[PDB]
Amino acid sequence: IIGEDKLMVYVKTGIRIHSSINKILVGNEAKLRVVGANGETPFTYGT
Amino acid sequence: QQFDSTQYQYMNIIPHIDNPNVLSMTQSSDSQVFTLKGLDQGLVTLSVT
Amino acid sequence: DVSFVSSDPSIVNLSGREDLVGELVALKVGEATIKAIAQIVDPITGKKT
Repeated sequence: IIGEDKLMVYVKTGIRIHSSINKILVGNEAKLRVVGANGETPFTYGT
Repeated sequence: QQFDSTQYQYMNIIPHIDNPNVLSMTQSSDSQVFTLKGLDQGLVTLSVT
Repeated sequence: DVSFVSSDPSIVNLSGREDLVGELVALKVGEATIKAIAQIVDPITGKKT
């Protein structure tokens, strides 16, 4: 053996909306996303 | 480990809010403490740098 | 969440499965309580409160 290392895999529920803003001016936009209800980001479920 | 309140006078503290029209903020007479106030019905996202 | 619970589903039932809908159906002559419960999910621990 020349090394050992340890990935923690969590397997976990449902969905929520996410945005860093919830106000918009007339004529402005905001990009919304889904995130999981534990915290599951589109990086790991979005595929 | 937390810093002691007496060291926060050395820090550049910057609060961040999305909707200040629903929830307002001021800093208090302690640099470590801020006073929030609700102004109208809604929901607001908050952080501090 | 808002979720609903009948004291006798055989006098008054909910038109669901997972019973978030608040729609109900009267099945017999009788008297019943429907308890509604409002609950927040903690987004950091998953705890319902």
